Amino acid sequence: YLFASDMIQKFPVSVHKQMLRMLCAKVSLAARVDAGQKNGDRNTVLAHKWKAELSKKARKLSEAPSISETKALPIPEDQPKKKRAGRKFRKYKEKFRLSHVRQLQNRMEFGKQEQTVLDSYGEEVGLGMSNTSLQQAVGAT
Amino acid sequence: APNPKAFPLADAALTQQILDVVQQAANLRQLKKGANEATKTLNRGISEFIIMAADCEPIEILLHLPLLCEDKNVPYVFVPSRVALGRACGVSRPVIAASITTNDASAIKTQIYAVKDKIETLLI
Amino acid sequence: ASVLLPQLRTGWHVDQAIVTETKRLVVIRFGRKNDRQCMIMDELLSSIAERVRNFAVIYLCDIDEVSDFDEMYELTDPMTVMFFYHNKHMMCDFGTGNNNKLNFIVDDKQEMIDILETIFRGARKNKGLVVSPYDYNHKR
Amino acid sequence: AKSTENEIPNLIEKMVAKGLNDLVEQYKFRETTHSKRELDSGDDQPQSSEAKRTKFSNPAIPPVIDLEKIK
Amino acid sequence: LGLLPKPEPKVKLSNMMSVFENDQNITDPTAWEKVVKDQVDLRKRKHLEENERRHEDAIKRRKEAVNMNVEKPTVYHCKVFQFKNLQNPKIRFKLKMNSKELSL
RNA sequence: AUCCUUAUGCACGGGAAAUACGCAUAUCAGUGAGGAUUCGUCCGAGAUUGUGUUUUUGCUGGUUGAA
RNA sequence: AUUUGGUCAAUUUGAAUACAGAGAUCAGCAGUUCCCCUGCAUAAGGAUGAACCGUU
RNA sequence: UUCUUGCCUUUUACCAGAAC
Repeated sequence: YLFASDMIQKFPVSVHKQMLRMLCAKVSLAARVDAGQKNGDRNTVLAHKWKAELSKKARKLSEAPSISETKALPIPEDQPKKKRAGRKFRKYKEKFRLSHVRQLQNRMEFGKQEQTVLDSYGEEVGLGMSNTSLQQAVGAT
Repeated sequence: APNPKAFPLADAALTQQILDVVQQAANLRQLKKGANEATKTLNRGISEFIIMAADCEPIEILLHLPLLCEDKNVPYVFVPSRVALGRACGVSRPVIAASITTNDASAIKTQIYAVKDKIETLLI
Repeated sequence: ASVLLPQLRTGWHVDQAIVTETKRLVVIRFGRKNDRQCMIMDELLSSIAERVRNFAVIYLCDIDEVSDFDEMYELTDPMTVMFFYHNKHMMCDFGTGNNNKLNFIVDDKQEMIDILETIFRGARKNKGLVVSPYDYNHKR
Repeated sequence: AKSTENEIPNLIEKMVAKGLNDLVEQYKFRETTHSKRELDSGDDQPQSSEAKRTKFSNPAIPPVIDLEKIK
Repeated sequence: LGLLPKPEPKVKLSNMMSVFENDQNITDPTAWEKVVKDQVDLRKRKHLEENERRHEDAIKRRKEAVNMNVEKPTVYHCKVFQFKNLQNPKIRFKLKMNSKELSL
């Protein structure tokens, strides 16, 4: 029922979820207030305020961020300062190192036709010189 | 100065004690911040006692909770500061209502019970 | 763009611009305001300029207005850009065979940026020349 | 206010120093509130050791004092 | 800028094999081991020592602190219990000592 | 005086991750952020925007070369 | 059927010198965040022990 | 200049045809 209200359904669909949520809570608050009140009081100032707030919220949600001042490319200097290592640090860097098997693969034997693998997606793949010659001749690793 | 309809307002020391309990409750996941959560707790029956805020403005968003408590026979207080309550709960934002809930096996059961007793004494 | 990139008025101004940027590189588009190619270049450079504000400044120049610098291209006068660092003119060997100036529109913003970066690097090294990472040959 | 006037420069740094002091006095829940810091000072008073730790806190909470000393 | 201390590499028995800033790592292998183990012990010992110090200081504080705290009591909780007999010593003792403890 | 629960502060030690961690004169937020759902209801704390670093910060050691 | 896509930069110049352009590689440790354990402190909050009688 | 072929990959200059 609430989602089909004017208060939500006037705004864009971007906002509806958040707007709906807002409405629920404010609606609840309003109800509580009503319950609290005695008959023939009809204050209805709090509700007005809530409505105003809701409207404001809606407006904010519809409005986007002001354009970003295009973040600059850093003054290209080519620093090689770092120079570190550590059981700690060498792990992380291990994830970004080419590992020894990959290095081996990258090596291709000169005369020989190099060991490929036929991935059904693409045969192209070069298993390279990660498999030892004898090993390759026999089988896998 | 605090609202008349915010009743019973807890005495300074008592208030402090309540806050401490809440903090403990927060730590233990025994506590439920906020009007709506508090209301839910009451409905469930899990609420041991309800801690409200005198400086909740507009007060009347609060004032169902007391009624609910009365109808459920649950002790309830107001403390004076919403901000303080929020802090106790572990929320930088103003909290106005909270519920310390039931859990027999809690470390702080005894503390909670004490606070409940105090609250009851306040009521009349 | 007209509004975005600063345009220069007279040869003196241009000279000042070329001199003054000690830290950054200076990209001067020399081009006749209303031409297609020139316009395209300007558009491209608008995009680039904001990105590369930290290492290279862009400026535009109406070549029919400011006739002081027909030393720079021997009175050929297509719609060009020119590169400067520490008042030293910066040579960028594309495929084109005019290493002095890129007298051709490059459509890729990123590519343009890359070339600018390259020339900046060269300047920093002191290398008057630099070989572009993109071959061209076709545009000319 | 009087107390603040005499010893307390009453900036953020000073406040931080004060806070640190109460922690070292042996705090758990954030020491105490500060209406204008006077209350906090009063609370501290039982510990009775105010002036030393603010002269230490500026050496730590930045290193500017240290730098100055060096120079 | 101060150079007041200098930070040495925190060896252990797993770093032992890979630390070479301190010399003697293979040259004097058992010596190296001793050094590293010793260092570890010191670290542990230091921690323990620190804890001990803390314990001491706290203890020192507490006695003083109690003496200091002669606060003005605002309101007093009371409880009165009555019993039919207590010919047991033990109960009496409990009543005594507990009371003494709790300033009751 | 002994034992234990909670939180935090300091630390021994051990482990994982840094595609992670911040920062903001921002905007909004237990007076509901964001989510669940068997649709009855349930959970309940960040979200938005901006931005800084992020194949890393600070420090060491070696071989080496350089020559 | 011809041809352009083919200019080393740098320095000394009023063509000569240069001759492609000027740290690498291996390894620690600490920090940053989160987690777990451990000891201590701080609050709080328990639980429990200990002979035997006390104080105007 | 525009469209279609062929050099092909670009500047001419062309290959070989249309339209203005």
